[PDB]
Amino acid sequence: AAKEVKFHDSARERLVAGVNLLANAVKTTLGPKGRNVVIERSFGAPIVTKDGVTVAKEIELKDKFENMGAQMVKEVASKTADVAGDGTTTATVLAQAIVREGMKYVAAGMNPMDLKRGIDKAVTAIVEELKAISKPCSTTKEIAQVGTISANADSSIGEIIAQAMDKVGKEGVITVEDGKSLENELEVVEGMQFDRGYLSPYFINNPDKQVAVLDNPYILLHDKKISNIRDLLPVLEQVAKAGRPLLIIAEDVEGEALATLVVNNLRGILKTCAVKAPGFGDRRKAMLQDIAILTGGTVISEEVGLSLEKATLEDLGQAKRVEVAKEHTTIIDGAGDPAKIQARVKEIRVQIEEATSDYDREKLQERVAKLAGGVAVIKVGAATEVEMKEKKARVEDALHATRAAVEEGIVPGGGVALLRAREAAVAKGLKGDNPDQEAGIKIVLRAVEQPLREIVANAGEEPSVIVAKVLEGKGNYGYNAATGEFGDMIEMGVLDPTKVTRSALQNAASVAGLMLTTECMIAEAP
Amino acid sequence: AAKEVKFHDSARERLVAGVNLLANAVKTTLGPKGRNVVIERSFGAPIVTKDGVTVAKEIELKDKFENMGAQMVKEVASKTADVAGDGTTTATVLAQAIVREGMKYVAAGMNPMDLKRGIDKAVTAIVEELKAISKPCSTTKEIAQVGTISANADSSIGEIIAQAMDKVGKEGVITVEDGKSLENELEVVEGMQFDRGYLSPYFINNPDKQVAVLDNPYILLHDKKISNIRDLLPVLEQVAKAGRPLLIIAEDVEGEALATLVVNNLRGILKTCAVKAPGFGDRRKAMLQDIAILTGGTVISEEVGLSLEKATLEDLGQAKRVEVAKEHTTIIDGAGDPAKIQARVKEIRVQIEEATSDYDREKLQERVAKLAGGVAVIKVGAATEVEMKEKKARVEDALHATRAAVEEGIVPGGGVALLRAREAAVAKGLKGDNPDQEAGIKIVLRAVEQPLREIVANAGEEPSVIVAKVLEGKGNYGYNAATGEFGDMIEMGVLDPTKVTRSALQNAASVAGLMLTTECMIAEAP
Amino acid sequence: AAKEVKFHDSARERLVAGVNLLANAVKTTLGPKGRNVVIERSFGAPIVTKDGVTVAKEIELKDKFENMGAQMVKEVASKTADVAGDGTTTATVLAQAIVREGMKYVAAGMNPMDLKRGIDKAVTAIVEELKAISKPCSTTKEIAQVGTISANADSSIGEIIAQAMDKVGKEGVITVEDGKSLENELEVVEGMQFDRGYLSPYFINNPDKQVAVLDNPYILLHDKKISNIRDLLPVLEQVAKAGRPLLIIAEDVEGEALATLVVNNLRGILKTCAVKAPGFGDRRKAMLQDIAILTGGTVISEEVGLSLEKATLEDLGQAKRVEVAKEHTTIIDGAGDPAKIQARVKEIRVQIEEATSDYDREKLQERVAKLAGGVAVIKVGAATEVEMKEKKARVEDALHATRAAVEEGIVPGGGVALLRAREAAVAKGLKGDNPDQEAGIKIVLRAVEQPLREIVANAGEEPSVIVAKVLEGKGNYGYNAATGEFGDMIEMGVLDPTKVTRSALQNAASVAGLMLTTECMIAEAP
Repeated sequence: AAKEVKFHDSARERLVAGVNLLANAVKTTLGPKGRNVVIERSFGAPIVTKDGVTVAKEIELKDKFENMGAQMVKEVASKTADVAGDGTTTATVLAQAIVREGMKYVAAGMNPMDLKRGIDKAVTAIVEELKAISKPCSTTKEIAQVGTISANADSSIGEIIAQAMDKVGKEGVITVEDGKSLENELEVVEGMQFDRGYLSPYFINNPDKQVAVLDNPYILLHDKKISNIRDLLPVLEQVAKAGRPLLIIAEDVEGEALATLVVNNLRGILKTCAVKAPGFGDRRKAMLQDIAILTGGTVISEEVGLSLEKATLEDLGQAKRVEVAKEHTTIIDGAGDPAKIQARVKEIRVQIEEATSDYDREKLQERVAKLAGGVAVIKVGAATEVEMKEKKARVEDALHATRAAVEEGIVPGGGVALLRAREAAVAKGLKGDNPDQEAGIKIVLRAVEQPLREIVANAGEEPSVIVAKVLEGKGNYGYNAATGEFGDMIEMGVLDPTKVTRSALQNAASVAGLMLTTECMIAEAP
Repeated sequence: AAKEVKFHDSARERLVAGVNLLANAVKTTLGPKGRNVVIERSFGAPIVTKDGVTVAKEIELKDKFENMGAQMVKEVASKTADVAGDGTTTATVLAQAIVREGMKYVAAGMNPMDLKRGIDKAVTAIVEELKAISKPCSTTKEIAQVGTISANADSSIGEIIAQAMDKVGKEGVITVEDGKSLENELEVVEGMQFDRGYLSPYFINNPDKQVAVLDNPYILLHDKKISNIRDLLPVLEQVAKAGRPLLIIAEDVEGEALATLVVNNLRGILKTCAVKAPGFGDRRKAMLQDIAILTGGTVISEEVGLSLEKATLEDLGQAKRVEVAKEHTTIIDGAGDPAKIQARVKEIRVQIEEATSDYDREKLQERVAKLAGGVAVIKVGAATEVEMKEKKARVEDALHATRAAVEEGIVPGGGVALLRAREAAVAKGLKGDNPDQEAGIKIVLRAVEQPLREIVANAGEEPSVIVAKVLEGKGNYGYNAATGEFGDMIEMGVLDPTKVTRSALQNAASVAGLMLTTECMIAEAP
Repeated sequence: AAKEVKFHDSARERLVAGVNLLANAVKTTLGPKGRNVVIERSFGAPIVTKDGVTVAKEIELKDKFENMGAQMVKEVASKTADVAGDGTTTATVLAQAIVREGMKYVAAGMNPMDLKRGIDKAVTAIVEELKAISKPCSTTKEIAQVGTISANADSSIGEIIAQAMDKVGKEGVITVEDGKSLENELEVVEGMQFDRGYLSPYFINNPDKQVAVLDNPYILLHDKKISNIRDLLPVLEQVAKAGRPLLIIAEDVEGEALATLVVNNLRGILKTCAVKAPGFGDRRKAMLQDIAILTGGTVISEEVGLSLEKATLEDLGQAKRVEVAKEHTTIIDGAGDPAKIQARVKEIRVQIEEATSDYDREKLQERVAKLAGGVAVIKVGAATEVEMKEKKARVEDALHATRAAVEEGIVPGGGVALLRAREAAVAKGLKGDNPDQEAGIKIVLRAVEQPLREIVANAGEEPSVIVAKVLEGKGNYGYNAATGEFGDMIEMGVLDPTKVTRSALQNAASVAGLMLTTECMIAEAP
């Protein structure tokens, strides 16, 4: 169709309008005293929320050229969120601040590329300083404290998180399942997680968690491509007559087969989910074999003398539960006997010494870890189903925060962390090779205080005086919007994982650079 | 689709326009002398009503941003109504008053979060005072008096309500059925009520009562999920050839099965209703087994060796009547023999001593109560079917009022209760930590007199002088809009259950806080 | 003609728009770093100014209803200025702040009369505190220091002001005349000043000083009314043939005589000025006789046997210079011989003992002071006429500041004085009898910080942090916008006379009360 093209300021200002309109809605839900945002529902009463994730997801504008910036900032915010579990509100606010300051200098005739380079230099310096301000958290007591703080002073959640992490590994897999009692419980079951997601968003069945969950399904293993629906019809018919859900692991599924699976999932004909097999090259067969032996199934392949047209339910693997997310899929309580699993673990461990390179050895070690480590399952316990729903979400959020916290430590939250990092970086000595790079540095130095300013503004106080008072303090000293007091932010349990702040700042800087160095904009004509 | 976003006052004023236009229609039907409201019907003569429930239900504004507050206030009013049986007119009026006063302060630059906190403090103090003003009602004479007052001086209704309550329990289950004579009658039949509602509004068949009623149905018990329509087709076919209605109790029904059941109910193919099985965890099986033994059926489960594909009418339970409300479902006159029911009652009572925790013991006690208590059935008796319809509704309203009254006592109605509570709370000493909290206190103190002011205004008198005269009196002294006289409001039998006023005030405060602390609004663009 | 009437908010908002449009222009010229304001001239290049007096004088709006508030605020600002010599910029800013805060509470339904009473109470408390914060200045060294500070560190101006004030009296009359050398000189000449101004603005001849100045004029003394032009034509003809200017002192002049004098002054036919004779009752004749003997003239009166139709130049008095201002007129170097003046001084001093009342004695003492004290004339000296023009204005401004300072002392300028007074008054305990009076108190407490906030904003810094830092200090500690430093405001020579701040605050409060308690507005229809 016909396109409409906008150049220079006439397009940068539309980007700015879009990002400003997205951020003005998102930032009202930032801080302990964040305001409410009312969102229309198609039917029934409007939904009111005070979290940035839901408000941002619903925001998309009428004008296409503003929607461009809105969606790019939303995408970078979601990229920040999915890897840290929080900060998408912070990332959008930081991006708005950086862009709003950057357009002032761009309109001043200053070089956009040098502005981008100065912004990158300042962000690199601030991130490098965050690695020093951050307090590490590796002791079980520290892990429990961080979990309790993230779970709103619920000590049981923190204790359960610590007990799951300290025996399965800080890099281990932890999942949450509804418990059978009032007290939370945990267990280790045979399972693994691999970095493969569902191939279509229609596969999801839990919009609240944005994941696909199947209960006691069959596992289909294939090492070749699947495009023809006929190639798996006799197997899916057996699965449907069996009545249990289906998880299909293949090299790829596309075309009429994928379309038919999507239609079946939408119509409720059969509960199906298809993901790409993990790894590539020769690692593909090893991954498929390990998954099959873990789920008790057999890989369907010509080299092993089986065909999908004749495959039966006996060849298929099975497990208690499989969770399919956007980036990774995990298997819970595979049907494989522990004896064969341990034998294969020993086989892989002795093949480790057969590695021809450090890359081979590290992949074999990853295989050993993903196979022998199992999956930690947290049985969240509470009195009622209504309390079940809330406690499960709280435990999941605490688990994500602890996973982020244990990797990079904790840092004074509420936006004080960025101020401390900025002051430390400036004291270290930060300069640009050009006056344009100097303005780029100034842009980030002014923008990194925006999260605290907006938290204070939503709290109702005057931003400038609070920011000045926070800057006059040193260390963990900061402002607590929940109570309005000044003191050690860590001591009151107001924390953010260093990963969250670092990722928010870096993604905001990236999107700000992209929409500062943008000179042309192409969109569909009205 | 395209979204339209409004910020700050530009959105708060639309919320206020919506709530004001909803309340201006609702409040005309408040008080003994409430005016009429004429509502268009799609065909035939317009319906005229003088009750707030029907007027509010019909209000759907054109502008989306006004319909926002309209539907939110309607939702909180309905939440007040469904738990107390009345006060949705009062709740809307109180919400309008609080929001209209709060906007004056918010426009004055006054802090919204502190306004919300002051409103919450004032509401908590007033509610705490209501617990002291309220006259308790627990004697059979008191119960009969409250029932008679709620039933417009019909002593037979009050006597029947008292006789149903005093032998089945103040927490027992009481239902109303059409009698076979002129005089009202009551009886106790084997049955139970559990907190599970219909899974779709299409299941209802009595729009007057907003409930689903099935006569002499079959009871289907399943402990697993149902999504495939094929899983229950051979059973529904047998039921259809039998001709009796079907009630399906399962863990959950969704997808094509639920869609087919909805289509069948709409088309009149088969009278069906599906509700979730009560409880969760191990309590699920106990609930299903108790329900099956009460209805004479058997639970379809793999652990017991039965499948729904082969289930027959013999395995299904049956009862004289089942009523499915939005929140709870009750079973009347189950087919289970009293001997086995009493044996299971003894089994549960001796398992009570086997409880590992107080939570286990209290759930076992709840099981004992819900099983052995049965269901009280009130046979409403009158001369004609036209009089049947009116008397049944009057008895149901009196039963709801008595249930609300017996829980929290009675309090002087006509809005005098809130004035007495406000005066007592102010005399106790009520203050805010900020001038903003003081304004929040003042907002509620001025708003809690709105119900009496509107009752008087609909009665035609001047609100201010009547309110002042009521305030000059003490105790139960107040204004009776029915006759225009002043005196002990309890003595003329103008009463409201304490639950009704408390819930109305609290829900109005909650919705007012939500629409005061609202800064952003997202709705579909035109 | 046709009138248009506006009521309530529809008129208060027009008042607010007018005062806001006046104050937004005026406040940009406030503070040491005040911005420039460019004003159109009818012909030639536009005039740029950075003083509030000129900007306010030129401001007059198109819409009549806004011009109402604009002109009332301008009138009260001019009333502040003419009695203190400065602060008309401060008064307008304070009035804008008070009104802008007051409309927030008025729109909140709060009682305007109680708001006005609370504003008056707060202003009274703050003014009472200013009488304690103010440092008195009565020593000659203090007077010289204040004069030097007001004259931009010109020690010669301060020394001359001190030498004029310490020998003629702190209540004495001091005037400025162009000198005959580089060094400033001072002298005492026979003269007096009385509180009578010119009867028409057309009499002025120095728009820069807004005064009427006549050089070596004739003095006409009459004790009766003058309306007929014929009554003084033979005298004005003699004066015109003489060629020297004319000053006419009479009970009153009106009608054709005043019109003819105005036309003659405009046409340049004759330099004339007419003022009312000072005093009333029997004091009128005493004033006229003293003025005549001071100027060497004779009073034209029937009781003394003279008529204005036959008056000659010999009867008229004369002096070196007369200055006619809006409120007062002064005579410099009267022709009366010092011997007769001293004899009349002794006569009045011995008549002092003849006074029948304390009021009579104090008026006789005022006569003695105004006659014997003479007039101090400052011969402002400098190199060039261009430097003459600037130095004369600087000396006049320093003289006005010293006159204001010596009466009520000095106080830390730059808006810190109002903050110190507010803090001291709040610590003393300030409360209102009503919540509306409490809001009225809060209005003034918030508004009195507006001058410092705007000085800082024009200086470019952030207002809130600077105000908070100033409040954290005590005593004379404050912010200096000239250099951006913090310290003792008095030590850096940034001062305001207590009269200036007190008058600005009181007049702003008065006009704010008038335009807060305004409910109707009448203006000419389009």
